[PDB]
Amino acid sequence: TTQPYTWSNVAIGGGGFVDGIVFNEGAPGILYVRTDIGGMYRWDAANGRWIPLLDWVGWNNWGYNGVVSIAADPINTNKVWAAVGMYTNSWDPNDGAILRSSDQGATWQITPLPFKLGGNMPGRGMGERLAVDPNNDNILYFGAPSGKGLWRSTDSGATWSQMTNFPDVGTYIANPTDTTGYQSDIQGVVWVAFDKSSSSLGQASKTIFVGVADPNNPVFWSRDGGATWQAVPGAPTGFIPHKGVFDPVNHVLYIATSNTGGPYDGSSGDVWKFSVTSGTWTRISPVPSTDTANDYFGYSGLTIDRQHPNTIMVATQISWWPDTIIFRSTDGGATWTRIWDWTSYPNRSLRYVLDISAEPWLTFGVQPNPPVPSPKLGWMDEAMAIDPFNSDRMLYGTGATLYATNDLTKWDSGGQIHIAPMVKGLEETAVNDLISPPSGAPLISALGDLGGFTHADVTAVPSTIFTSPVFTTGTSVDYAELNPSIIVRAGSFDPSSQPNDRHVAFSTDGGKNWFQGSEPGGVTTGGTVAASADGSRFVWAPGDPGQPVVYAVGFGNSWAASQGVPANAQIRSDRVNPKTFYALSNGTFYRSTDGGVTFQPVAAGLPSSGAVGVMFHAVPGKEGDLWLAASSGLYHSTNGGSSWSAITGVSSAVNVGFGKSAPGSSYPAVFVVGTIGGVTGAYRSDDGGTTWVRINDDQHQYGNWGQAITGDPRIYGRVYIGTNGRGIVYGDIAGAPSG
Ligand SMILES: [K+]
Ligand SMILES: [K+]
Ligand SMILES: [K+]
Ligand code: NA
Ligand code: NA
Ligand code: NA
Ligand code: NA
Ligand code: NA
Ligand code: NA
Repeated sequence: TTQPYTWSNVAIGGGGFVDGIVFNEGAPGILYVRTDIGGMYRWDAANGRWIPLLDWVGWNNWGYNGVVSIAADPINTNKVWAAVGMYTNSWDPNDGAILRSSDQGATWQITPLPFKLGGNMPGRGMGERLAVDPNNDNILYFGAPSGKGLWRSTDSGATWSQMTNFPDVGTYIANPTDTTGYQSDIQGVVWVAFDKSSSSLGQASKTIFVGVADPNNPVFWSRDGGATWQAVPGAPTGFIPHKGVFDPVNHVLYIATSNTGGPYDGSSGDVWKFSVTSGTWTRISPVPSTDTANDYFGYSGLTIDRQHPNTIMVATQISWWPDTIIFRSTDGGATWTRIWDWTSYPNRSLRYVLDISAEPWLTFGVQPNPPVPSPKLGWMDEAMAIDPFNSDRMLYGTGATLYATNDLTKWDSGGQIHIAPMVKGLEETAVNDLISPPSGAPLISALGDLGGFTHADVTAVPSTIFTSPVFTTGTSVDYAELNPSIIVRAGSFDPSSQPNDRHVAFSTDGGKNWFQGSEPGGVTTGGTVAASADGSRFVWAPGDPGQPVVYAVGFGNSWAASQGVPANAQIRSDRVNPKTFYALSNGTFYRSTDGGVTFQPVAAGLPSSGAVGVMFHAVPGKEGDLWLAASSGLYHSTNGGSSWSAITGVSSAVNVGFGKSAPGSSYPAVFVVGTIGGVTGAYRSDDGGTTWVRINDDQHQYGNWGQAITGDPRIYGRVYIGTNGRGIVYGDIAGAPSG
């Protein structure tokens, strides 16, 4: 049974790291971006929006939203490829793949690779790893991580094998002692740049450069179309090349280097040019690494203006304070100017005007504090690209958004360029928790990096992230079910930089304004929080490992330890009885009936394994009525957790929530991301779990989604589902069910 639905994103706009930008060099108006956890997009200029291309990716192949590299075919501009896969350690159970499309990513074919890829690993801002030969589109190269070396396809990306003659698989490892495998992987072969001049169309390009993450040997080349390879003689040492771009008009290679792989660091590095004709390397760094006093950054975001290839740009990788710097040269690197300069301290002259009218929350809840701007130009600007058909258009990514200008050449004439977010249709947040209260705002969200929002209108970008306090990352939100103006949120931030602020905070006006009391010592992460049905008391399991579960009678006025419940348990409140709280920890279920003061175990040997951890939740209006989502099934208790029953027909559930009952039912509608009849997706039941209807489809899957889910108690059929890198999606009924 299926039901047609309409799916949309809650309006936020960007919110994550956009770590590559690829224009097609073959025809105008063809532009793609990649993200680390949130797929890739194509720019739709007619409608002024980004179109997501990988939302067909689901739970079975969820790593494919980790986009390692994009190549765009300049001979047949309908063609585009992507390298995909998210981690190279145990955290992604699947190998990566090369995806190919002949309709600009509307549809794709998949070739899995025999090894994992690192879309969300260290070094992900380096690239592009994947490249198409601009003289023969049958031929592609891919620089692989993990010591897999350099790969090639000679059938336009359908099949791949290793170039076993390539002499250096990479040596650089960010932290070889990391036993999780996250920092300890070889970063590998990091970009391929063709010399289009080195052949005529219809014949493979003979001269190929390859960037390698090996500070002693950062660049290799071939002159015979890959039959033989050598280190480019005289290549500079000591740094990893984030970027390599060839200019076949003047016959030079440009590289931008840093002492780390990025994307969060980089404290020294250089920009160099290599002349094919003379063999001469020329250092062209705006601030050279040999100027140890002043060079506090490496370099990345390397781009050439293809209409005027003496024009090149680069960005600091990385300058945290006072802001990033973006540099421009209109003479091949001989001289540079910058996007801002010191005048006399803390004053600066700016070559730009930054307008965040469409994305006002980008101040991150903080006023400008000279010399520090708010909003900032950016940070983690590994990606930057001038449009190869329009010198005035340039984009650059940051850790939180994508910025663009359409008047770039005003820079050269002594004016200010105009920069603004370019994120319509691009939603890249990672969602930890969601509530839809029965009065006030429709939706309050707990998000990675932004903290979260009170969303007055899910179609309108909010004005501000949560403030007083600002959270770096929101982990949990709740409301008092019978006093729904009372809201509680918990979250994560470094205490040393916010000592007046707390990791748990409150509102009595439905999330419009917040306030805070106290907290236990040593809290840095949010964990889970639960509000009593009357809003008079709260039970909180702070996030740091081993923090005792605590309760407050009041708004965090003061906290005392809850007896009988393990640190870091998942805490929920009953939606009816203001003195009843529940917890789940390592297969044991606990209940308190004295408002969180004491808990006792009431069931055990329960599910502890789930795709987003085991989730459970209490039902509005039904005392003691609990639903629990786990890898082995969806389970239901009607006696406060003392006993549980499998819901027949659901083989697995990621998460469960509730919304407004159907006409003629007095039970809330139940929504799950789960598996029914061998099909994983979103489902709603209007009769208390007896029957289920599928409410999404195979084009609307969103990968590892379901960390958060809630229905809307004011809108029958409406569901809000958190994703991990595609923001908050929501669904409405758009038709009658099939049966
Ligand atoms: K949107
Ligand atoms: K040039
Ligand atoms: K609700
Ligand atoms: Na990220
Ligand atoms: Na490895
Ligand atoms: Na730095
Ligand atoms: Na256990
Ligand atoms: Na236990
Ligand atoms: Na009803």
